[PDB]
Amino acid sequence: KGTRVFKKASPNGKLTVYLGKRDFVDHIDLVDPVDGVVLVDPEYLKERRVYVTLTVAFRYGREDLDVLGLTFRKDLFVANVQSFPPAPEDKKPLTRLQERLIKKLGEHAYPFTFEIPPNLPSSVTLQPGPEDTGKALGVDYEVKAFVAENLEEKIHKRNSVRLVIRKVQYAPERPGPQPTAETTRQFLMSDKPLHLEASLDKEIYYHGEPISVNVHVTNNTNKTVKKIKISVRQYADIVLFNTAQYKVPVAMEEADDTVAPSSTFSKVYTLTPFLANNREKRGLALDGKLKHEDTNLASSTLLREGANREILGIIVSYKVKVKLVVSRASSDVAVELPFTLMHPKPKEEDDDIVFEDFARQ
Repeated sequence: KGTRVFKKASPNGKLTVYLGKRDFVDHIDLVDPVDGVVLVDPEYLKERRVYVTLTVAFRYGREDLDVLGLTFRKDLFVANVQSFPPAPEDKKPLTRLQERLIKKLGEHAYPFTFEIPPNLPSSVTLQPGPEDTGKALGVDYEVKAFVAENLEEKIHKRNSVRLVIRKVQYAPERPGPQPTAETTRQFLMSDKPLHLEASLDKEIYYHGEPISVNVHVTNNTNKTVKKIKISVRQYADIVLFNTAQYKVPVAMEEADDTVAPSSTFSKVYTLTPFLANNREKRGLALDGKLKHEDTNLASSTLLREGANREILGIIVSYKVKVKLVVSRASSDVAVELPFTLMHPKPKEEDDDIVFEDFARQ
């Protein structure tokens, strides 16, 4: 049915890995499996073992993996699997993709499968402090196929193939509408408050999905609201290797909409957080490299009560701010409204097999 397979080969061209996808969705209860095949040249059946490794790491540094001073690494999950010879099989519930690719590719195709446990951090990367784009903090998911004899041998880079895959976070919606945030404020000389109320149409938004902010002002003061700023801010808390908090606006609408003294005002504003308009910003959490076009704003960190926060590396969350600019001569009244930002739902309601390079995007 038009099956695209992504593939990459070792530098020495003797090992090749096939995947059906780059992005593996996390569904809260399960992460859909990394189901792949490794083709091998029998030319190397002398060295005689083909291992595949999934590594999940928090790193500080470059994606070239140079360790050119001031580098950090901490593994968060590791899964090794001996793909040749076919070991005590565990479970090889060969996916239709796997059975297809094995029988098309031939005798020396051997499957590999990784089950990613839930509650791992999704792919995320962030450039800290000054803009030099030198080194980045992040979590990535590396798939590594190599021919060796054991898992202690130093492996020559000509024999390895490395693919950086993405774990992306989905969550479904089932609401009864989101609660309002609200603030009462008195303005010398008030004696009666300006009351600010705002709410959001959904708890859960997806990349590219517009956000609608319902804004309701009851001004029992003599002051005049002159301007209304509506904002989406990302919050990014580094919790491994170097504790730090960043906050970056990612959408903004100023309306010269006024609220008259002793009047009530109501209006729905609509706003979409877009990475394209933050391509320049640093301290901004993304789900992948700025280079690649499949990169978006980082998804929200799904936190379950009493979960180890530290090993998530980067806690990402999002808020809508509604700010009333009040003429004194100016003052600010505001609320902030939490929401969850998720990866959009994957559209999946002779031989159709077109190989594509995995290499980047």
